[PDB]
Amino acid sequence: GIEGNFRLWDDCSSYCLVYAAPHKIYQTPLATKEGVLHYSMVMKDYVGNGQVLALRLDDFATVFVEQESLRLSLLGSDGKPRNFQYARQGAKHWSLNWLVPVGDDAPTSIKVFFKNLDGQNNILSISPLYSVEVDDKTLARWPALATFSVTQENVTQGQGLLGIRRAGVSYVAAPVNHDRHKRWSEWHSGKLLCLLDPLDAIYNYVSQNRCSLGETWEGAIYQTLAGRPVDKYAPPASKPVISQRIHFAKGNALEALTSHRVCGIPLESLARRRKPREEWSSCGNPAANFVALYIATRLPFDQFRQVIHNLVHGQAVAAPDPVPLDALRTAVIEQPELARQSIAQAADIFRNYQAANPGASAAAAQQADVLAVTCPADARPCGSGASSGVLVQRENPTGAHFLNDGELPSFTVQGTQNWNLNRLQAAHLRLQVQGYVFAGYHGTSLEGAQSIVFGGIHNRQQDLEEIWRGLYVAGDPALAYGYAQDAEGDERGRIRNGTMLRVYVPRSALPRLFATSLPLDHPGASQEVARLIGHPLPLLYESITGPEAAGGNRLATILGWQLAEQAVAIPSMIPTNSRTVGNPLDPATVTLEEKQISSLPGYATKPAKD
Ligand SMILES: [Ca+2]
Repeated sequence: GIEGNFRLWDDCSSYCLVYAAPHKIYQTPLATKEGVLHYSMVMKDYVGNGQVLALRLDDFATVFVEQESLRLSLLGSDGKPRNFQYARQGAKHWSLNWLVPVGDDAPTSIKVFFKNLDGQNNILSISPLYSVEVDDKTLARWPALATFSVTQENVTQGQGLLGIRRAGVSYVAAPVNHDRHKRWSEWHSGKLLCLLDPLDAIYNYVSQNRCSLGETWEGAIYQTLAGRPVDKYAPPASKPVISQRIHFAKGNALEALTSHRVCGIPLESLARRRKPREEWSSCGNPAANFVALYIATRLPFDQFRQVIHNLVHGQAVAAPDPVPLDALRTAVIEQPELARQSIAQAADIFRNYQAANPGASAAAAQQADVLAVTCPADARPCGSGASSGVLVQRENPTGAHFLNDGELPSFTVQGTQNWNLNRLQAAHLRLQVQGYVFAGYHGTSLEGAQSIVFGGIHNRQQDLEEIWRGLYVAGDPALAYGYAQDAEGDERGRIRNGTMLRVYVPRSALPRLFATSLPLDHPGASQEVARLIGHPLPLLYESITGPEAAGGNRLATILGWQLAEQAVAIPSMIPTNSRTVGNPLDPATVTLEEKQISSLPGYATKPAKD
């Protein structure tokens, strides 16, 4: 047993029992290019007399062990204290983990998570990966100078005990080359677990979408450095919610998450770099800037579609102070579509925040944490019972995850770049193998495409009857092509060419892809479509395919947003053209090769069983 200082790797590699005393801090060393360290140990504590144990993680955190909760208490470079609580729910065992990045240009946040366990080392649940931004002094301190320590905060009768098993630290190397933007792109997502042999089982179990997708260092070697850490954990009984809780010191959470959605930038990439290295000139900074500027005018976020339009066309606006409004006007006129994309996303994020936090100000939203929930990519709604004080980011897959290692596509007025007919077929294979089917063509603006393909298909406000809300697609490219452009003209009235996208939905949704012969503008559409799906509109986890409004010689598919948010989109090879904007689709331009992969799903014409 340990009644003083110790050596964790030596003493607790298999088992050691700490006789926690108040008034005594039992300390240990933690000594052992680019990569991740995963410190791990399995705990069984005894705090039966209401003892509270305090485990100092070097200089950056403190874990408090109470009988019914594991509490983490953080200290970044901000100085201010941030506290969290994880419920044990009667569990007597638990794992303590934390992930430290090492490198010259590695991330500047450490992660800390607990797992509740049964007697037999089976996962019962997992905590959020609590992320904590730390200074360069703190980052330099690993792996060689860092220490761990155990103590009891309170004086009680009885004897506080902490039995540690299977203490260890494992390294995993960053991949060779890999553009830094991409290399660490999963540091702030659930997929971080995929870098970790013990836990790679869990993420794959939850999503099913596999760790195959993303920069998850497939070829990496999860290697031990010291002690004897647990090597593998079994998939739990029920599916756990994998989630990362991320903080923003600058109080720019809405700006950041908006950038993330609009531009498809890793939340990690929008955080302190060790080596500053503006390469976010094209999308990142503008989008964030729009949110800041919009906030400064105090305009309701729901009115934004109107507002942006007015500022584009020199129509008045209800702002008392003209200076912030003008700052916005200027930025809006320079990039009216990107302004429209940016504040659309921000609007959705903020609407959700208020649903979890009634009467909360944008200013408050800006200082909230982001809770990146990797959804159980199957059932229905992941984000559930928000911890109040978080912006909930639901992580489903994105088109970009299915693209080759080649130079990533981009959406110019000349057209889609680095996108040939080979990459589409190869990317179509992956989507098939991964259990998706083509649902239809989608036409969007250039900036709309970067949003959808890289940031993912996220719900946006729309000037649509609340009932008919959803992502619109179409079997016939002609119908989608109508919308492959800026939604409206700038101050000169110019409408740029856009981009043609291919939306794919998951195969497992096929029973829920309904079809009617009745026009969607027909009065009795709402009732008939409701009869087909089992509830009144709007559309949840189901699609609807029917005749477009008017005579309309084509079929329009509306994906419900819940389905849409699980849907994925890649670039079509059907080009738009800068000279012909406003014309119909010239069918010469649609290749046969792409036509052959665009067979449509077998729609259902009868309500599901009851
Ligand atoms: Ca692995």
